Amino acid sequence: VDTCSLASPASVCRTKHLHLRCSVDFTRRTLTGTAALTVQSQEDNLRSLVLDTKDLTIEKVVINGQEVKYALGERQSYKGSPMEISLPIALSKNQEIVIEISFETSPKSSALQWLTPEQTSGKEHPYLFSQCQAIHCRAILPCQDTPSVKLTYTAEVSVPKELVALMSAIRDGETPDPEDPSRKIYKFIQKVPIPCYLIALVVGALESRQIGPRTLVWSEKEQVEKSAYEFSETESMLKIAEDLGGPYVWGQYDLLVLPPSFPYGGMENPCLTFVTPTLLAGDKSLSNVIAHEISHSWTGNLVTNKTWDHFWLNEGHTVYLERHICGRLFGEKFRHFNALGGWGELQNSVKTFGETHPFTKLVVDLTDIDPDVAYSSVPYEKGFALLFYLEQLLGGPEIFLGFLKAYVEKFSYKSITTDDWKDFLYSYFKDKVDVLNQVDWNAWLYSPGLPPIKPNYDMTLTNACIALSQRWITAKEDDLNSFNATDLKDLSSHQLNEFLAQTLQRAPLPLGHIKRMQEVYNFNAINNSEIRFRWLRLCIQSKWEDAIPLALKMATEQGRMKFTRPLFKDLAAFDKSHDQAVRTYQEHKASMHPVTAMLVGKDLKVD
Ligand SMILES: c1ccc(NCc2cccnc2)cc1
Ligand SMILES: [Yb+3]
Ligand SMILES: [Zn+2]
Repeated sequence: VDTCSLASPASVCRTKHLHLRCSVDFTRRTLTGTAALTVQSQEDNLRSLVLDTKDLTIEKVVINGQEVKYALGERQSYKGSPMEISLPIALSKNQEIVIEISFETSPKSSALQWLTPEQTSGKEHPYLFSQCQAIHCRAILPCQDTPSVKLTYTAEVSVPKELVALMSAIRDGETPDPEDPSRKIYKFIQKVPIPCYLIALVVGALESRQIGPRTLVWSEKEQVEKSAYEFSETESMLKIAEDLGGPYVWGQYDLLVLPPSFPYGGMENPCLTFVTPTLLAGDKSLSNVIAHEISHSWTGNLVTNKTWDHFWLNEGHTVYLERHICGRLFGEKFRHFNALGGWGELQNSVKTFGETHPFTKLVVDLTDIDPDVAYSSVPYEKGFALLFYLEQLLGGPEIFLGFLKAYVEKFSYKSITTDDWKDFLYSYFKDKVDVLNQVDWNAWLYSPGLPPIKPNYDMTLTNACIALSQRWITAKEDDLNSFNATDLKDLSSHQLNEFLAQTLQRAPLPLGHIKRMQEVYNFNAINNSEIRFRWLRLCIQSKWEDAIPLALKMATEQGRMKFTRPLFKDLAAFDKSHDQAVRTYQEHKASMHPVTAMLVGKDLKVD
């Protein structure tokens, strides 16, 4: 039961393939065309079925060359409106038909952001990008919008001829549009079955540069050189991912670097990972996000969660693989450092929600909950903490990586629940079942709050961060002079970040301390987005007015929700910036990403 979808479930029928033929109209901000669904009945005598839709305009539905009857149900908030289609002939079990739906999107499509030329790098052309996860695919095309169904797809996309279209698929050529010579048609094929949340489309003034044997980087011209360098470790990460997970089956691993309003650090669209330009630190320091997106090529895209209640399967195993990639590249002490930081972020998320909040559960119940509202670090870090704890219980990383590989092999091309995972865990480790039975499954999987057991972490790289943070927190006024730029001498960017994270957990600090920190460390000069984010939060929570314009600028000049949401909230909580925060939100709202706009608005208690 997928409680987020209004469509016929996989038990009733299942989409096998989508052929998408559409045209991107920047003047109207609509995508217009046809979705031909090849649908296989799972039932005897099937006479109707139901698809998800959201703010779609349906022109007609055609089966066997003729228009058929359909009806759009009443809108159910964020889930959209169900579309019931009356089949012309009753179908037997396993019979397949093709249903061709003519449709057009709304400019308000929660799947899409339409950018004016002035919102891009080049300032001449507009730009469009999608983001379907979790349940926004229904906002682009009518579909069974549930990850419990996997389909192949092909697409032909007509765009203004000066622009480029890309999708989560292999590029299959380009031509002039025979119906409109100011246009080009780009073609795409995705031969590996995917859940519909992995369908993606970008259209803009895109250039590419090759950075490995199976990876091009795509962006506007002004970001291409910087991106090629930032992500140069991509091939080496892919090789390691393939060693841990099995064959990379998707063909290409390209990267697309989006404009700054892109709402997530990255999105694992198959063949074309989408990433935030806030990763462009200049020193490859935020490359863990690439490792994470690469890892999804196995955990998430090959083995997929059956419903969003089981999202942690996708994320926990991805973070687990991500951290192994980073440990291979930079050493086991480094894996433990990132693991231990992740526990910190989990502490934060639980503290923010409250230790009894249902969204701090590992398996959640999304009945009547917008998935975008529930989204947090919990499934990532609670899921990782579970896997790390099991690793230590069951004999160590080599042993647990054997399990992870066998798990991917077992459930490739399938969608699964937590009980499937747990069942296979018990099967794989059946000689260690007595150890497995010592795990508090109910607490770990189903209870709110921090997990019942914290794993063991190497502290080596973290000690200096904690030590410096403690010096600052325990400092009195007459200790401030002792701080000096040399305190940072032997700290990496990852350590400066962890120092700020540790300090931010005890915020506010006295204003005099924060002013001193700027004096001696000049954190205002650091443009690493993770570091700047935490520093600005520490400044604002410690009531430093000078930081207000800095925080407002970062909150609005990029749109990664990880950064924009807490910055707006912090600025709302500070009396001196509260009205500015609300005003700035109001002014920027119309040009923000629709989901980001909705969430910041809720956070601010606005509109
Ligand atoms: C992208 C956007 C929203 C979601 N939401 C599903 C979800 C959130 C938190 C916990 N469990 C499941 C997932 C991906
Ligand atoms: Yb003193
Ligand atoms: Zn992920």
